[PDB]
Amino acid sequence: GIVEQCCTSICSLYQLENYCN
Amino acid sequence: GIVEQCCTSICSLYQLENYCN
Amino acid sequence: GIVEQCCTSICSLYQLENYCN
Amino acid sequence: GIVEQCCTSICSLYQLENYCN
Amino acid sequence: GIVEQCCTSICSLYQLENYCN
Amino acid sequence: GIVEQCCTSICSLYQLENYCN
Amino acid sequence: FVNQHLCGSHLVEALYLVCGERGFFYTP
Amino acid sequence: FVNQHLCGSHLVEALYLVCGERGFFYTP
Amino acid sequence: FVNQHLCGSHLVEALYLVCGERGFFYTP
Amino acid sequence: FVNQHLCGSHLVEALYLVCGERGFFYTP
Amino acid sequence: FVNQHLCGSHLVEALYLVCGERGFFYTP
Amino acid sequence: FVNQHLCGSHLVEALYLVCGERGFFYTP
Ligand SMILES: Cc1cccc(O)c1
Ligand SMILES: Cc1cccc(O)c1
Ligand SMILES: Cc1cccc(O)c1
Ligand SMILES: Cc1cccc(O)c1
Ligand SMILES: Cc1cccc(O)c1
Ligand SMILES: Cc1cccc(O)c1
Ligand SMILES: Cc1cccc(O)c1
Ligand SMILES: Cc1cccc(O)c1
Ligand SMILES: Cc1cccc(O)c1
Ligand SMILES: [Cl-]
Ligand SMILES: [Cl-]
Ligand SMILES: [Zn+2]
Ligand SMILES: [Zn+2]
Repeated sequence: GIVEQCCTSICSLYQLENYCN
Repeated sequence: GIVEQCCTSICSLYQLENYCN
Repeated sequence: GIVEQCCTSICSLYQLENYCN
Repeated sequence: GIVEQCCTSICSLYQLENYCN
Repeated sequence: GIVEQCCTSICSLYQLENYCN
Repeated sequence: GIVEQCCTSICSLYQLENYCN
Repeated sequence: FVNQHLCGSHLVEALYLVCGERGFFYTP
Repeated sequence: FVNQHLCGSHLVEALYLVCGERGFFYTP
Repeated sequence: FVNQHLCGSHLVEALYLVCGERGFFYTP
Repeated sequence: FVNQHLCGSHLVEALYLVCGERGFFYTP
Repeated sequence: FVNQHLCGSHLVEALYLVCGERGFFYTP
Repeated sequence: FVNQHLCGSHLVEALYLVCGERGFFYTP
């Protein structure tokens, strides 16, 4: 999930975009 | 929606719960 | 105090409420 | 109070010090 | 400047890039 | 730089002021 | 749409806190 | 758990910004 | 009371920084 | 000390929200 | 100048995210 | 890298406040 992927290592705004509607 | 309901007039932390999963 | 109790482990909004006026 | 004094017109970080403990 | 351009009307994350180094 | 100096140990607002224009 | 943007930013932070483990949905 | 709580707070603000009109669901 | 809510959120953050170790009091 | 500074910043925002009209004192 | 202050606070956060490693400049 | 990202976010907000009219450059 998002916490598992982005709190461990940094996520770009492009990677974060995967979690959008 | 939440913006219409909570950006024109203040919402209690309770009304905010309506938007929790 | 609040830092000692809530920065070590997580506090719910109910636990935080103890620090209100 | 701070809202009356600082939400109608901007407060310097100095006037803000009046609200420190 | 950014305030004149983005505080009167909303700026896309793209127009915001104009202010990156 | 700022991250190296202020993310390692705490910086006062006076130390941060060195990074202003 | 700027004040609307600002309000939404604060609503999201608020839902993050109130909802906790439940999570929330934000639909502009 | 605190470290993750702090991270999540920043995650939702970034999602607010990146998703824009699309909005999002945040499931911790 | 929404703009007032928003302003207060930013005042609290500001007092947190300016006051430092001293701490502050926020009374709406 | 930084870790605590970061935490405290989030604490005061949550206090702002939870306490509402009551307000609060923040003593680090 | 209060709404202007509030907007600027959110612009800075936004530039922090969009610009990433590049960094940004904020000139009021 | 996350820890630093979190710190930097708080740094830029403090810079916004302390620098005021002067503004600043943030170079990570
Ligand atoms: C923007 C952001 C916030 C928190 C964690 C991340 O990986 C990225
Ligand atoms: C808590 C909160 C944030 C933003 C708008 C509101 O009505 C309520
Ligand atoms: C809401 C919140 C912020 C910081 C620490 C906590 O335990 C809880
Ligand atoms: C620094 C700050 C925040 C909010 C309102 C103000 O007048 C000043
Ligand atoms: C993203 C953002 C923040 C503040 C004002 C704007 O126009 C845009
Ligand atoms: C105000 C602040 C934020 C982040 C790191 C610091 O050293 C100080
Ligand atoms: C989560 C929640 C809702 C309402 C009041 C509280 O203290 C906490
Ligand atoms: C704490 C403080 C107040 C005023 C100016 C500063 O640089 C710092
Ligand atoms: C950095 C950036 C700009 C625009 C869109 C994005 O998803 C990310
Ligand atoms: Cl705002
Ligand atoms: Cl943090
Ligand atoms: Zn705001
Ligand atoms: Zn943080």
